[PDB]
Amino acid sequence: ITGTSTVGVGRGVLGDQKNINTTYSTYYYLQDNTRGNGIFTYDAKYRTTLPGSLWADADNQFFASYDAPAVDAHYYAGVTYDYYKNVHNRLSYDGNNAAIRSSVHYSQGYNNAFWNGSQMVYGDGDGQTFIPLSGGIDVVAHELTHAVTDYTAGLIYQNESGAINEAISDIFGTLVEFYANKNPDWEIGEDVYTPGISGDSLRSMSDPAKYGDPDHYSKRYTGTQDNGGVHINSGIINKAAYLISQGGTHYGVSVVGIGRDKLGKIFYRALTQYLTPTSNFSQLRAAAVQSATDLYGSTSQEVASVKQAFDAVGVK
Ligand SMILES: CC(C)C[C@H](NP(=O)(O)CNC(=O)OCc1ccccc1)C(=O)N[C@@H](CCN)C(=O)O
Ligand SMILES: [Ca+2]
Ligand SMILES: [Ca+2]
Ligand SMILES: [Ca+2]
Ligand SMILES: [Ca+2]
Ligand SMILES: [Zn+2]
Repeated sequence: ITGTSTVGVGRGVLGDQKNINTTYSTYYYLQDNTRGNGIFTYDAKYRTTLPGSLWADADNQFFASYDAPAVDAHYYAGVTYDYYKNVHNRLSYDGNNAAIRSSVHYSQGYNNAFWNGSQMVYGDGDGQTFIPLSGGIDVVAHELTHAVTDYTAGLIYQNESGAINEAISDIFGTLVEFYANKNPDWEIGEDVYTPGISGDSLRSMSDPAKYGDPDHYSKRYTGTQDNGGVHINSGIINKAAYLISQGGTHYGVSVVGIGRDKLGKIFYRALTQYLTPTSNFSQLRAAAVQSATDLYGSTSQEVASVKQAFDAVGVK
C-alpha cells in the first residue's frame, strides 16, 4: 500500500519484544519499505486461502497473542533479507529485490511451514508438536531459502536433488540463526518444536541420527515417503556441511573445520553457479569442490576439507 514508513513495537511467539518496520495509511500495516521492494505480512485468519489480508493494526503496537506469529514472520524475514544482502550480495530471493510475502495463521492446527511457489506460509501448530512456526528464525530462513533455491539451482523436490534442496534450506536457516546470534545452534526448529519437551528439535545437523535421519550415504532412504526422503536424506548433506564448518572425525574420517563463513561462501557459490535442477549428491560434492577451488585455490585447506567431509558421509 502507499503510505509512510513507520516503526511499530511488538512481542513475538516466545514473548520477546522487537521493533518492526510498518507502513501508515489509516491503519498501520506489516509492510517494511526499508528492504528491497518491501516485506509484506498477511493474516490468513485460520483459513487456507492465500495470501489473506495485508496485516492491519490500529495503533502500531503488536502485543496481542494473535499478533505474535505475524511479528516474528515479518521481523525474521527482514533478518534473512539482511543476511543474503550483507553476506552474499543477493537482493531478495530473485536477486532483483522481489517483494517478500508471508502469511501467518494458516489453517487450523497446522504443523508446518512452506514456500508455495510465490510466498511463505506458516501454521500455528497444534500446540503439542509445534507452536506458531514463524517463532523460529531458522524456520523462517529455511522457508525463504526455498525461494532462493527455486530461483537459482532449481533443485527438483524429490529424491537426491530434493534432499539437497532441503539441506540447503537447513544450512542457510542455520547460518541465518548464527548471523542473528541469539541462542544459535546446529539444530533445526528447536524454538518452536514440542513445547512440552526440552532439548529436542525437528532435525539435527551435528548428529542427524539423533532423530533417525541418516549420517552416511550407505544409510540413505530409498522409498517413496516424503518425496523420496527429502527431509530424511538431507541429513547426509547436513552432516557434511556441519563437518566442513566445525570439523570432526566421523566413521573414522577426520575433517579439519574451516568455519561457518567459509561454509556459507562455498555452498552459496555452489547453489548459484554450479547446481542444476537434477543435481545428485555426487554432483553436489563436485560443485562444492569447484566452488572452494574458485574461492580459496586448488591447494587450499578449504578444498581439502570439502573432500574430507563428503568422504566422511560416503559421497564420492
Ligand atoms: C523447518 C521446518 C519447521 C519446516 C519445513 N517445511 P518445508 O520443508 O519448507 C515444507 N515444504 C514443502 O513441502 O514444499 C513443497 C511445496 C509445497 C507447496 C507448494 C509447492 C511446493 C519442514 O522440515 N517440514 C517437514 C516437517 C513438517 N511437520 C515436512 O514437510 O515434512
Ligand atoms: Ca495493536
Ligand atoms: Ca537456536
Ligand atoms: Ca536452530
Ligand atoms: Ca521441544
Ligand atoms: Zn524445506
